[PDB]
Amino acid sequence: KKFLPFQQFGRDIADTTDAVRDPQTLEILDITPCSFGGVSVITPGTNTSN
Amino acid sequence: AYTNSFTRGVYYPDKVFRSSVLHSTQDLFLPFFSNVTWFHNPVLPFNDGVYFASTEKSNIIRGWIFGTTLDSKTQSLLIVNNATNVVIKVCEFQFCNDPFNNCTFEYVSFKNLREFVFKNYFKIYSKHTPINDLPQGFSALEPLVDLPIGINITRFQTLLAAYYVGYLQPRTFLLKYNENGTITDAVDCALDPLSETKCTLKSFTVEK
Amino acid sequence: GIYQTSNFRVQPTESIVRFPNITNLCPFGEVFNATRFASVYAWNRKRIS
Ligand SMILES: *[C@@H]1O[C@H](CO)[C@@H](O)[C@H](O)[C@H]1NC(C)=O
Ligand SMILES: *[C@@H]1O[C@H](CO)[C@@H](O)[C@H](O)[C@H]1NC(C)=O
Repeated sequence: KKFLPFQQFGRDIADTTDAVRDPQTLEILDITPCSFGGVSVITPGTNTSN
Repeated sequence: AYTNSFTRGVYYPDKVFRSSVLHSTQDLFLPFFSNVTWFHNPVLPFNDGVYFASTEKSNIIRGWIFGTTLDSKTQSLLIVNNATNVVIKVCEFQFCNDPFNNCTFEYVSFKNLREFVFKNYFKIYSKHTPINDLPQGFSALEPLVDLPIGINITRFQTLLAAYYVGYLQPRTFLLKYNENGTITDAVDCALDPLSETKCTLKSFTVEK
Repeated sequence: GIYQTSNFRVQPTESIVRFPNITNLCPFGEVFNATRFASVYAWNRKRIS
């Protein structure tokens, strides 16, 4: 990303803060949310196997 | 004397990058197509805030003064340029009736259009472009300066070129950022029924 | 069947803090390390700002 020299935070669509500008070496950093999601358990019937 | 503001008097209301997006805001912006008082010495109200723009060839305008009375009675903000340095301070100055103590802040650093927004504590935004009567066009004024001073401003003056002034009003605006974080167009959402529509839809293109 | 029964979530390792390269410090050598100190009938009074 290429932000203008005064810009500190980045924003995406629904006000999702998407980037920041590091104030100690002038890098724009893309933020990924820490990974999460549903867990599913796939089973034959317990009458068949555990 | 007066002139049309057109599409000018727009700035970034926050230090935030946004791209290819039609961000809506309510803030102190210049109403589109409003009269702008025109000058070429006098004293003016600061209002809620000021848009100021000057077209120059010979660098006539050097700065501004702000406060309540602008002659000894209290700390009054000053900006002044002389040679290769810009000098900015807030002291209780015995300023002249017609120019051309106690510091809480001191700092030392037609063919040109220079543009400035002054607003409440205090902020300066600007732009410049070369030119060839304020021009029909658009760009947004980038922030230059934050002054944490808290000075109680209500009136202001120029230090000396055609130049124009208008006063900011708290209106809703739709601001179109490009791929590169830059505001490249805007809608004044209370200008006309089509602008009320572009802001209802959050869209710069309106279908039938 | 397939049953949805929990939510996964990677937790943080530690906490970063970021602010400007620290600069424009007040010259305390003008109050605590100066070459002279004032009286007790009229003191040096300084607006640090
Ligand atoms: C901060 O300090 C480093 C050296 O430690 C320097 O290389 C860097 O450019 C500085 N960044 C800013 C924005 O001051
Ligand atoms: C974006 O930035 C590049 C320079 O890196 C510039 O050439 C290009 O014209 C810019 N795009 C827009 C839409 O202004």
